[PDB]
Amino acid sequence: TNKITCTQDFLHQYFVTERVSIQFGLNNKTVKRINKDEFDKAVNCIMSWTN
Amino acid sequence: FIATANAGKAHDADIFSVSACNSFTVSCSGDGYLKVWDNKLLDNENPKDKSYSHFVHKSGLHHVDVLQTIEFELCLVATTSFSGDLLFYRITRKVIFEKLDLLDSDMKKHSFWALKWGASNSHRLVATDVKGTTYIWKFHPFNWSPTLELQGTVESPMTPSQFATSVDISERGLIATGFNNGTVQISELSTLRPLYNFESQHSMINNSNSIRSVKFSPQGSLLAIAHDSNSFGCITLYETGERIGSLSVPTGEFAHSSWVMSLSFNDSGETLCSAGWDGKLRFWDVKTKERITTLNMHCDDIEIEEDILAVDEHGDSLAEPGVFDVKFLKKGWRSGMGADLNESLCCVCLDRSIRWFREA
Amino acid sequence: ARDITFLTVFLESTVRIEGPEPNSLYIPLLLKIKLNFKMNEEQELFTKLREIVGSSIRFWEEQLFYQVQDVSTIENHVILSLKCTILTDAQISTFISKPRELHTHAKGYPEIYYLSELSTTVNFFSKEGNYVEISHVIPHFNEYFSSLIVSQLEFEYPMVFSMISRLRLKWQQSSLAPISYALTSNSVLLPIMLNMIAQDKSSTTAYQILCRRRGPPIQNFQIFSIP
Amino acid sequence: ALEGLRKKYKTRQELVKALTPKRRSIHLNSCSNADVLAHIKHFLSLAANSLEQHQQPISIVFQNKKKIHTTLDFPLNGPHLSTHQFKLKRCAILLNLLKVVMEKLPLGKNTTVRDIFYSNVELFQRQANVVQWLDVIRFNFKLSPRKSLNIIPAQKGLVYSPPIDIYDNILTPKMQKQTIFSGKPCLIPFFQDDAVIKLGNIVIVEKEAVFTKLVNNYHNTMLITGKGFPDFLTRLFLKKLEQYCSNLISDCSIFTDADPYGISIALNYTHSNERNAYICTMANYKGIRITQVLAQNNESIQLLSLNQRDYSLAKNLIASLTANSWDIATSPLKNVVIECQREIFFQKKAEMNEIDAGIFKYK
DNA sequence: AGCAATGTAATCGTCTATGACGCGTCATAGACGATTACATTGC
Ligand SMILES: [Mg+2]
Repeated sequence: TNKITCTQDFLHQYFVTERVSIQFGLNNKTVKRINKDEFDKAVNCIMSWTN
Repeated sequence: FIATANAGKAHDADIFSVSACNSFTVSCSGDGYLKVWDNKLLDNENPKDKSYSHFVHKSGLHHVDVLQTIEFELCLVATTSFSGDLLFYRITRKVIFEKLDLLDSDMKKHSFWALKWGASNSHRLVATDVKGTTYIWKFHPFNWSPTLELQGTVESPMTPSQFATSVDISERGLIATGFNNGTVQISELSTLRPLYNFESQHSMINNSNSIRSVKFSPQGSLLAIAHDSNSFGCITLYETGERIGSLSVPTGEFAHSSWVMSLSFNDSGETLCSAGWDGKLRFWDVKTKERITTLNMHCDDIEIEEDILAVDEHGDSLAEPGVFDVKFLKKGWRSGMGADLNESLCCVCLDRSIRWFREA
Repeated sequence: ARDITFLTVFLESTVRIEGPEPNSLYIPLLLKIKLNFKMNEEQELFTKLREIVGSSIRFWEEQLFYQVQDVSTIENHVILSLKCTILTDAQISTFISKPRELHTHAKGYPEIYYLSELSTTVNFFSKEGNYVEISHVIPHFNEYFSSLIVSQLEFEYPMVFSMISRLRLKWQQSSLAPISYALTSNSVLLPIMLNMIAQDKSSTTAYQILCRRRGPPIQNFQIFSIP
Repeated sequence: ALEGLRKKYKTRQELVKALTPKRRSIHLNSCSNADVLAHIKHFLSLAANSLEQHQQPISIVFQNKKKIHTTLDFPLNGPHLSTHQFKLKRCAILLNLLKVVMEKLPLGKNTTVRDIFYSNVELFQRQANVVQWLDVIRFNFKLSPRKSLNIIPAQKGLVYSPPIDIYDNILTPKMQKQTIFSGKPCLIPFFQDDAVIKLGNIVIVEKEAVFTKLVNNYHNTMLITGKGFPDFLTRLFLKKLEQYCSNLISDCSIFTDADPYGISIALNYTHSNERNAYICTMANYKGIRITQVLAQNNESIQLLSLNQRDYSLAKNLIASLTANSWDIATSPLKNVVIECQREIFFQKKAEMNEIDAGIFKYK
């Protein structure tokens, strides 16, 4: 498969600690995971902003 | 002198130390046996009767101190067994040995070697460990609920962390912490800062040069210090730090022909007691620095014939025994003829005999 | 020259293997990280992005036990030269190639497919447009690579991009020879035992996340930092 | 790949089961030479079959000596990382030792541990590794350490008897008897405890350097010795002497310098802890003590000062020697305890290299 | 040089503090102490 799942998304479904991600350092919860159709509509809105 | 009461085969291991506070002649020994020899003994009877023993520790006891005050009749005994701990005891009267552990539980983590109590004239004590730190406590009896609070963190000047052998307290504020190789540090009571720390001047050629004992003189200006030169013992005084000479027998200059093991200053600073492993005692005038007299030590001097210990366990003849310690009992402490006006002496020889002596 | 392209995953706010056609373990060259930049740029932009690219060098060198050779712009491209250190040419020859000839009759053998540069590039869009705002594009850049390494590109290429596999082999590569030399005694188990160290899924960092995690620090995993 | 597979297997439970590969556990544990060789040969073969054909991770499992499950596997099945996990070298050492033992077993001649270590130095490294793994293997098969698996210690203790006939049964199954010569400073090569010794004032010397002065002087004291810490064969030899020819000898004595190490050596000679097979309670302690060097320093020894480690060892040797024993005054360890008590408080050791005089002679 | 001793670090079990869920209770995880292995000392 070639889905390419985000690291962020991986923790939240399964066993979370929110502390172990500190030393592991995978934590950066700003960009967030973007769904494919919602990704398309979002990039369309971003492009439409530029004009 | 006059040979007053003694006791042979008192203990069975090695009897290492002795102390006294008028009523008592407390003496710890090898196999953890505090055997307080009640001092006020009349007639001629040997002090065993008054020997109120109490098993303390299986490891083994080297040192012992005791402080009697005049309040309440508080009187404690402090021993520092070979295993590294502070065994205290409430001695109150047939005396009962009631152990009050007035220390904490997080501090019993290193081996304390020697200690000295400083009377309130505010009771204190200092007990240096085998790492080098010169620990200082503070006593607060109050209703029986003592608490011993730690204040001392006097680190080891001489490097690295060597054997802190000797301990003392000045009348005013000074603490001489003799080390395994010279460097008798002088510190202050309430500043925790090491003052002038000297060394044994005659330190030529790599050899053993230890500090068997340091003892201040009454008023608090003299700093007589014993040490060990190779296989010979000497004495070196100071003022509380300048070298002012060395006691020596008439003939290098040595006080004894062997190791000088323990010292003691009298009530007002006129005499010194040099306890040597050679087998005798030499008394010195502090001001003039000559020897007053010589006191031979013999095994047969024990009054009871069955208590004589002239042959060791292995089989040789230790006729002349070593003296692990000698102590002074102040004016009027003993009981007998001329006890009030005369100062008294006490010694603990290596042949397991504790012998008292009267001034004459 | 097999080519694999991952599905376009872009979150905002193509591995090339130069081996024959085929159960097989992959190893790097002797490998490049080479991403193109555009705003649907080499001018100005690229010049600091290059340095931000160099900011990953720690992760590339301290963590993955790699070694850089050059970072020189190729027109509109950043070269991140990477040569293998754990598996040198001598090591690959000794392990998988030399015993691949003597013991032909033995089955269960792995075919080497060398891995070459992978370039999965996505041009992110920002409201600023002409000018560029920084100090958040740093987590923005870290997120994609951190997700790519942990999740997909490590369950089927363990030997070429994994974190806790390469280190495990380096811990156990020195003693890998006597074990085979004392079991079947010639050399035959040695071109496979390297294809079994890489073929376990318990060594992936995904497993290491969900375990009891007894040893407190490891695998800092923070890459492409600010210059 | 976790991408596109997480939907099949849910939650942290059973996902570790999925990611963990199944381990084909192999029991090294669970006996004559043929019986011992059968298990060893089957073990290596069945371990190799899994790697060669099924590509299944092996897991060497065994129960070591108790002070118990322990596992060494390949390829580090372990979760996360543990700095200790640099241990596949120990597994390789175990496998190589098994191979070497199985190869040298049918030859029928015992080979020393030092020879085995010298044969392959790169992987074994320190001989302590081989020594420990040999004991682990012996205990794991329930093989008695006394009945060696054709592997013997390299031999240490020398003697200076002025005969000492040794008899033994030699395997290959056959029994043969031999006689070994003595009479000059040399070594007695080997004899099992099942084998017994005969004989045709014993002075133990632990330093072995002062030994090679008293051998020169000799001012008829058969002079059995060892080295710093005694080898197994030396204590075996002393026990065999006391067990078969005790009558002829009289007053055997140890002689160690008065450091904590010297008294520890004398103790290890005379008295051992809970596990004891051979202890030689015969021996008497008349070593050169603290009160045998200071009381002679007037008509000379260098002397020394206590080190931090020496004091710690001597204090630890005081906690033990008397923990259960009720009284110091009457006890078989009275002399050692009191001597260490004196040495702790005197603060000075007394090494013996120059005091060598007629102390060794009884009277 | 075969056979010891110990100090230290790493790991494992247990206790308690905090957060979450249906003011009390349960689960989880972080920190502390105990146990053991390895090697750096040493004749
Ligand atoms: Mg020595």
